[PDB]
Amino acid sequence: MKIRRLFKYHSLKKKPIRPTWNKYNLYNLATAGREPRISGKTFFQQKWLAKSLTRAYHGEHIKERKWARMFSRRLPAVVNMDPAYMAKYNGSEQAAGRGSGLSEPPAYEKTADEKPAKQVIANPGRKVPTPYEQMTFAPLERRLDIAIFRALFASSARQARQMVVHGAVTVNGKKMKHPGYLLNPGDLFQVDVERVLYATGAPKDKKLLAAAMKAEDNEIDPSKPYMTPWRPRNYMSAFAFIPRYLEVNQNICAAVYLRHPVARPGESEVPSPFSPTINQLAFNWYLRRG
Amino acid sequence: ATLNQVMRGCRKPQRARHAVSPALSSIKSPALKGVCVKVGITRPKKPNSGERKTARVRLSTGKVITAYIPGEGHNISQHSVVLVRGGRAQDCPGVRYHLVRGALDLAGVATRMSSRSKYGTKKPKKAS
Amino acid sequence: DGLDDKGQYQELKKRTGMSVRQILQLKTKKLVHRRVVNQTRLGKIASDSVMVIAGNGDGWLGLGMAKSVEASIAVEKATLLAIQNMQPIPRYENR
Amino acid sequence: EFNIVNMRSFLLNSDILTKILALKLKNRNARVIKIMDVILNKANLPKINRV
Amino acid sequence: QAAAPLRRVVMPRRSTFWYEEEKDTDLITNEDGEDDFHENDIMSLGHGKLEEHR
RNA sequence: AUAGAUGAGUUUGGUGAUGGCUCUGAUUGAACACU
Ligand SMILES: [Mg+2]
Ligand SMILES: [Mg+2]
Ligand SMILES: [Mg+2]
Repeated sequence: MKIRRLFKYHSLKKKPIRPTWNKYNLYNLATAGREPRISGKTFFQQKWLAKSLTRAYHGEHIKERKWARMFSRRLPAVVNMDPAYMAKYNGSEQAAGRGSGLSEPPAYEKTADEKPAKQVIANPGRKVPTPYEQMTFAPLERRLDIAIFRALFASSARQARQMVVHGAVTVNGKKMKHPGYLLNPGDLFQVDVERVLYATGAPKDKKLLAAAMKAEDNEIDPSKPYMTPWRPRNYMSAFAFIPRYLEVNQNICAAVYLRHPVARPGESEVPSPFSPTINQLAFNWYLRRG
Repeated sequence: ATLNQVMRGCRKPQRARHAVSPALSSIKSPALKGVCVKVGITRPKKPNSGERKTARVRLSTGKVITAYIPGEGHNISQHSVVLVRGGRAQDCPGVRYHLVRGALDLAGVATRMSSRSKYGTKKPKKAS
Repeated sequence: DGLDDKGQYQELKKRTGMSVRQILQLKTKKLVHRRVVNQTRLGKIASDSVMVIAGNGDGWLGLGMAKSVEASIAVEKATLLAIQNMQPIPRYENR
Repeated sequence: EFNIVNMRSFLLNSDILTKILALKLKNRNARVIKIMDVILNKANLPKINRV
Repeated sequence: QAAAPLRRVVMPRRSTFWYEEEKDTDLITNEDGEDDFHENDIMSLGHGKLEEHR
């Protein structure tokens, strides 16, 4: 039963960015506006616009009520500590001066002096912001059906959900048929090779195959759902990327959920096609759903 | 107030606010059945103008209230069993209730297309 | 580059000292909008008092306020005042 | 006999000015106040000593 | 190749005054400096006195 | 349990206050209408 919300799934007029590799979706992603118009809109009109844009991609197949409580105000992050710094300094120099360290001359004086002041001691890679706003939809990255789509085992989040519901996935060597299963750090999910080749392979064309009847490497086998010899789907390279909280092994179509997505200074691990301005309004919406 | 004045019980519950539909709020009921004692017309107050179709209903609890009849045209009259819900007619004084259109004797608006669930109108089924 | 088609940013270009292209990169927003009225010998005179903010998003914010009989003119007055009244705001870790 | 005078700027003649401003305003989506400001901005007045 | 720049359709300026509704793409130009006053003309009232001298 | 604290409409010729009302959030051993 097709609901009213899925009619214009890849509308070229509305241009919604969906979690799939469809060619109509590639055009909507490439030609997306550099910045949505939020000049004269009110605070509600901005949060609703950001909520509609983001929810068109993140957890598209999950009800609004289920995600409303799946949303978490806890945005995890990490910091990089260089052993070379911690071995030479105990952090006292960071509390010099009046508690915040010594003062450096303003920028309009440094370059004036031909001699640059000695490098200030500090852990390398500091004074760079962390994109917390970009982690609004991190909880969705823990579902089994989503992790399968992020491992490049399926062409869409809905096709990966069918692999689970149809007993084609195996977590920790045990059959798992719940797409809402929340992976734990260390879980190893494995999909059937036959479903991955069809999901990511090219469509089976009879007209072109009809000409190839008789006229390492592989051969032809018309007794398989995908076109032989197996070749990658068209436009699959535009969506080819594996996040760092997964360790995929394509030889067996298996991956390990190493950890949860975290935000690092200057980087986020949640695949989202939206800017911090939109992810900041979506986060503000789900604080009180208004 | 001082700690002594509070210890003696200066803090008391604020005076109650009257409900929109006291006949229903008093007993926690969402709706009540009643018989129409009179079906007539009420006149709005200063700003608005027109004739509001109202009904004097005798609730099953014994109270006699005045309910507003939503929609265009009705079927009830004297000695008619109808279901009453909360909500008031803002411009009508004393009309603090509404009648349900898909009620026992009150029928839904026949030539209704939009918001049929508000007026107890079955779907035309013209397609089937 | 023909960006200023009404010469409204000409005086602001002297006070602040940044090109019109850099002025258009600021984050402006009309926050408050009141419809005030003054009783005069000639009847009521309703004005549009507005408040506008301007900032870089990196530690600068300015508040402007102006009124006028036209709602459009008041928004431009407040915008020019907001861009010239910008001040550095101290931030802890820029957050 | 015709004596046609070519004007370098449309602001040097009132007839040509009200004609242009009228054609601009004839459109439904024309911003009245904005169009008047663009015309006045095109008008250059010479420097003067008020005293 | 020499006639290419002649048939190239020019996009009107974002904030344009003359080509805001012009649908004849042949007349659309850059519009830069087309309204600058080069101090080479007087008012219509002056031409009446100049023609009187002629 | 260290993230958890938020507003909006509405009195006046207008402005700032005072002070209610309503909406925004969550829910029910619910009922009714359309399904
Ligand atoms: Mg009232
Ligand atoms: Mg309709
Ligand atoms: Mg008074």
